[PDB]
Amino acid sequence: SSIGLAHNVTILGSGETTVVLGHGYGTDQSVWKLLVPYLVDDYKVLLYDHMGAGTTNPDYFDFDRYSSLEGYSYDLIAILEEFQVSKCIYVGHSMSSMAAAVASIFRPDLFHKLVMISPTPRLINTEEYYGGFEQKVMDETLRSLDENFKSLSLGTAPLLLACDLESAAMQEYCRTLFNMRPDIACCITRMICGLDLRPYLGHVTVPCHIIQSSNDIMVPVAVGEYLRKNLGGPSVVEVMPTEGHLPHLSMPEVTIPVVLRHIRQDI
Ligand SMILES: [Mg+2]
Ligand SMILES: [Mg+2]
Repeated sequence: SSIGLAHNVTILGSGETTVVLGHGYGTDQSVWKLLVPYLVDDYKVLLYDHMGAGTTNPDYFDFDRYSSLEGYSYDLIAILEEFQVSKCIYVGHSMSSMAAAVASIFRPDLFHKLVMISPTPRLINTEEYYGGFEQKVMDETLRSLDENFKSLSLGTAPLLLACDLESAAMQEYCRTLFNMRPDIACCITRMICGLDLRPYLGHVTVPCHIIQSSNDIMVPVAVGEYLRKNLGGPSVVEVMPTEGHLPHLSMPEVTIPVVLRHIRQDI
């Protein structure tokens, strides 16, 4: 399988229903290592690495394909078809779940529901939409980017994860963050910050479980309610007693039981 190897696909567990696990920026499928053992006896589990992750071949990273989020959506579709999966339960962190939302638009037959950890359709504020970052504030960061990539990559990590440099979560996050090729991570960073999925949320019809931290510098709690009001299908919002943008990594004791509930229960 050329597509399975390029994305380091792993298949665990068994069952009529498949849980697909998609990771966020700067991580890979190993971020799910504490959730997977609670799924394998009741579901088949599919794990894949998004293109551009440190565990994938840099040469495969097409800068135009992955300058728009649906480039990732098409990869997900190709993986699901290759491994004979339909009507899956997709669990995704951050733009991975947004890539699966758009994937569900193209191929509703591939998704039974979406469990979304810290999703946002747009980071930039406008006159009606508070994404958490003013245009001027975001612009004077992206110009920094490759000239000061190390400082931005690591310097924003403690605020993003909301945990210490000595913590295991920060250590594990930086382990995978530091393996990305800088020009790939700048391209992906520039796509996420420039993303505006708001015009298309009404065409997402698959049920969506929106899981949030009560304090996420990247996702204001109102962004979750915005998603819920603008998705075209059913949705539920759960704001966890967590902080940081990667609560499945930094606070698994709270987050994993929440994720399992939304995996097991339908809206
Ligand atoms: Mg071959
Ligand atoms: Mg992300």
